Amino acid sequence: SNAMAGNFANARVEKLIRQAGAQRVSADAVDKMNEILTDWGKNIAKYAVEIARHSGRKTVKENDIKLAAQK
Amino acid sequence: SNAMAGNFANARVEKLIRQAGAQRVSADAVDKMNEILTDWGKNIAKYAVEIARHSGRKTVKENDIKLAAQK
Amino acid sequence: SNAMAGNFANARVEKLIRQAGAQRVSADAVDKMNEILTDWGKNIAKYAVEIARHSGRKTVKENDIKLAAQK
Amino acid sequence: SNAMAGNFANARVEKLIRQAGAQRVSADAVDKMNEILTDWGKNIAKYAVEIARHSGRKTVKENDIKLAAQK
Amino acid sequence: SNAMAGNFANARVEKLIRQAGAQRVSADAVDKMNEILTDWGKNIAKYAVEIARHSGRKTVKENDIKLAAQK
Amino acid sequence: SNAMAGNFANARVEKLIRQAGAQRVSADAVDKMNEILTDWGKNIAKYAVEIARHSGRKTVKENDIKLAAQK
Amino acid sequence: SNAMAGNFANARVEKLIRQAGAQRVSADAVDKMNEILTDWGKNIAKYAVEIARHSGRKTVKENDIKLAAQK
Amino acid sequence: SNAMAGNFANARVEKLIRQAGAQRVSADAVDKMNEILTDWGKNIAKYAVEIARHSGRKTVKENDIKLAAQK
Amino acid sequence: SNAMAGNFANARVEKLIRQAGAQRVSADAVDKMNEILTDWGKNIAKYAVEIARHSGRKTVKENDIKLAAQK
Amino acid sequence: SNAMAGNFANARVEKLIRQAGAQRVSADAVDKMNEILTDWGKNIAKYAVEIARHSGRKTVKENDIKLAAQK
Amino acid sequence: SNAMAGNFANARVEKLIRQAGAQRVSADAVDKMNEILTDWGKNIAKYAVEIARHSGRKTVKENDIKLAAQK
Amino acid sequence: SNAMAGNFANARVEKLIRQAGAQRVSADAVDKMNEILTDWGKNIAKYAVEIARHSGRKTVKENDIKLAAQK
DNA sequence: CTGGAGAATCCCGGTGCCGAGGCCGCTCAATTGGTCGTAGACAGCTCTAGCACCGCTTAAACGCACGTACGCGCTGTCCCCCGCGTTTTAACCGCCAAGGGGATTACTCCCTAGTCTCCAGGCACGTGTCAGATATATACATCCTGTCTGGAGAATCCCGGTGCCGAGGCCGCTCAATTG
DNA sequence: CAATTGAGCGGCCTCGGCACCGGGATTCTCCAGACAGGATGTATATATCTGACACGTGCCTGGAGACTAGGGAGTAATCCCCTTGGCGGTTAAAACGCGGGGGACAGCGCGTACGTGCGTTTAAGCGGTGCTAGAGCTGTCTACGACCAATTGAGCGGCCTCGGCACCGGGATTCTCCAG
Repeated sequence: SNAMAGNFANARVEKLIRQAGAQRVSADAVDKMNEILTDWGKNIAKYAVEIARHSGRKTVKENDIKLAAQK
Repeated sequence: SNAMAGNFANARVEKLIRQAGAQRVSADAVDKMNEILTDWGKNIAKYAVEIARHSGRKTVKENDIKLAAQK
Repeated sequence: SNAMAGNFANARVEKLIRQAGAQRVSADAVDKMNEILTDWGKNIAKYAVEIARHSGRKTVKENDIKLAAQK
Repeated sequence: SNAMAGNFANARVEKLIRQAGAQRVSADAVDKMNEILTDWGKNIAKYAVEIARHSGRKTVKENDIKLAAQK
Repeated sequence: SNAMAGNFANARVEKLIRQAGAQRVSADAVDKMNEILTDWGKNIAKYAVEIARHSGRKTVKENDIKLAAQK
Repeated sequence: SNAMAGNFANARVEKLIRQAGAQRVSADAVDKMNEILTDWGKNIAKYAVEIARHSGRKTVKENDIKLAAQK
Repeated sequence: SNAMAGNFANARVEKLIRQAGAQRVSADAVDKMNEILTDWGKNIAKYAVEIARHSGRKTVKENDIKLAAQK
Repeated sequence: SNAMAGNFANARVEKLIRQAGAQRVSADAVDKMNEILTDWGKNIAKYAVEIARHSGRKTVKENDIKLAAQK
Repeated sequence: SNAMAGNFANARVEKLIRQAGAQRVSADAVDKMNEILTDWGKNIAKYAVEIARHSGRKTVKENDIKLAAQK
Repeated sequence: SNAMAGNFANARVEKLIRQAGAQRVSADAVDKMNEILTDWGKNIAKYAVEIARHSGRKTVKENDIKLAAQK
Repeated sequence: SNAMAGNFANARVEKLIRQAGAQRVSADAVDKMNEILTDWGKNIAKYAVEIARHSGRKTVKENDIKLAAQK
Repeated sequence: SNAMAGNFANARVEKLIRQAGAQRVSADAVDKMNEILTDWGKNIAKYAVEIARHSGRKTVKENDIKLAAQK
């Protein structure tokens, strides 16, 4: 569902909320968490791609992701 | 791989980095991004579960996720 | 002085710094500590008010302050 | 009340919670907020006193409070 | 009052300003806030309708509002 | 519905989207627009309350809302 | 020079400034204009890619560029 | 193609849209983006030339481009 | 009234609306016209001051106002 | 001076240019700004009078000025 | 150099970049940092001047700068 | 004064606030603005130094400052 | 077309800023001498644009069903009117503290020579990519009931005056601590 | 070491923080009722892993470019010392926001019905890959044009001072705009 807004599988975002200690989880909470992870992940990935390319490279590497998350 | 450290499918974290504009993506960058999403998602989910339970409820809902992300 | 920036009495912020072990205390240090306590207290109080209201209540209670400080 | 645990006047901690937007405030919430401000203020003041004395001075100044809060 | 300029109920725009922390609220401030919300909401809604129709649809959906607000 | 997340009446947010030119409007789009108006209105109202109080006043006035929207 | 900051050829950005009526053009003005075109073009292209993908397509088309420029 | 309407090389406008994240790019989208960059660049360059000449100079400099873009 | 929002005398803004052909003029229309003239005049004056200073001068002159209005 | 060309008091148009940041202001710049405000204000007022009369009214109101400025 | 674009002394902007940990610093990086500080400082100062004047004062004070930076 | 907290000359921070339009400027406002510029400049410079070193270089360059400010 | 009432009008008073004059000096313009950095002309390596070929991605076509619009239901709300007091604004004194001034300094900006180091080119290894199969964990019903939401009523305890001490803030004198 | 700066100790008197009663509305508790999350079971479209390919990265090498260090002259930042403009208390009295009470209107909801958006396939666009040729963008070197820096003169903007023009403000009146 809403594949542009939530990138990840719903069954995996639900597993994450239930391992955080949830006794029950609403389907709307799984969709909201999926959207919040996707928006935040997209911000880090966009900045890591600019760091890769400033470095002089086509390939995104572990160090570019690590530096972009620290911003 | 490393299912406690990276919760999401690697093929979906790779798709996110390539839609951010990546020309090529290292497997270590996919693993690092998966770990960074998992650690941040776990922090929000743990706090949303405490908001649900303070409210008086067993169920995590959309509003608890929304309030926990705003913290 | 500066009642929007420093909420607390200066004589009480000075007593706190002198019980921390200060041999002498500058008036600018009392004003800076008052401002730092006020800015941090305002952040916790604003979030505790959103927790009260999510809970369904007009009244801020001890548990809302306790949960907001743990954020 | 509890002058070692809450350093500030209760009427001033209550004013802070009501300017954060509180419609009503419990006396236990005023006491809990006073305790949380006091414990956090004491940690900063104790470290600022060690910075003053490392610097070679008896007087706590604005810059020592500012550096201790940034820790 | 002024139903083209302020779309929302005045009692609901006043409630929003008082939950933001207002001790008292002028009727002109309620009218100005209503106008500012209406002008900004109309800009987002007009652009979301063009996104719906570019997509090939008569119906405005959640994703069109979300994409129009991000512009 | 979701009265903390959407402050305004749904029938009034729907009227706004249909006067922007919408042929049809999804209930999720009405809820998303209500949330986006509420989050943006809350940011302006919180800053207008700080301008009122810096000015030396308990009352939020038209000029404080106007200055806060221009920020 | 500075291929991440200025995307276009300098000889083509210089031709544009001289057809605007310039009698002489500084090399720093050619570099500044190249950077300003690149930053603005990147903003439009990033938003057109999100419109393409909301539409359900991998391909950026003329209508997505046209709608993104009108934002 | 259409050298008065699109000033820049098509291969460079295509590279810009693909680094914005495009999976595929239509030739009409490359032509439309080239035209939109050219029309906007011409407006800034024409105004920067009037600023140069008001200043008393034949040469367009970095500061004239910077001031014209801020208009 | 509202001297920051309306800069000009109300009796002079009213004379302007009545010479435009108005049979009667509301006091709120005089206040709205005063605000609209003030906001637009402030935008031109701020840009004319930057043109004066780019030119190398402390004095705003007729040519700086004329160039700023043409922007 | 030139009361048909500049409607406003010169002392008030000068105050506006000096609050925009002017260190010094030429009398010709005050006259040019007065003329530019008068010509633009007359265009809005003439159109607001036609909106009032289309509406069926002799009185120019706040909403007619607001709609005429948005044209 | 470029005194409208970079307000501060270059020797002081260079000292700041070298205390941030720089082993070597390019003269173009000192000029770019000076410009970025100047543009951001000008935005805060312009808004603090509007807060001073809304308050009813000719003098910019510490509290106006503090409130303008928090915007 | 306070050379660790305010890096820039006070006469240059005062000139910036007076060109923003200030009729008068308090010495405490000059000190507060100097501190706010220094804290923000230090954050950008520290991150630009990490970008330089990730790139493989000892020298901070214009592009590293530009990328660090965009974070 | 008709009734009822906000509110723009026309009048009169008085006072506050607009406008005009005269005087003083900072500021903008012109003029000159050297220099930075532009325009012109020339060689060659580069990346642009243009066929030709292959297939991924697209735009229609149409057939189930998700979820919208129209209609009609109650009652939960907002908007309006009145009475009451608090908050704000305007007018007046008195003291910080910004302003404008002159003098001496520190630290800035520019020119220098010496060389560390960032860029460019040509190389060999690492590894991300593209295509193919396997099987697993995802998403979508379906049936059940656990949980959350309401609704109504005790009663807890926070809001709202109250009087009165407590202690926070201010001023002045002093010499200990900090700065240079 | 020397000589300020400004924090400490002191004495008076205000603001405002505290503790005490009363009134009451917000909160919690106890059932009833219906969403909607959970658990089971299926079909399948994903994610994962392989293996063969070659493009991209990292290495080592050389050359020039631009940063570092060192010196000098000039300057603008800083620091008193003085003047006074203006920020801030004090206050007295309208302005208008709060609070309580009524009443219709419009927002929410529940059902019904069919419109339309999503899904599955089809055929043909047309974008991607690949190679070739060449007209561009680039970099150099040359030299002179025009920009910047320093100066001098005068013009016009800034400051102050008058006085009177007109903007602002009631107050009584009736037009006219809003409702129905």
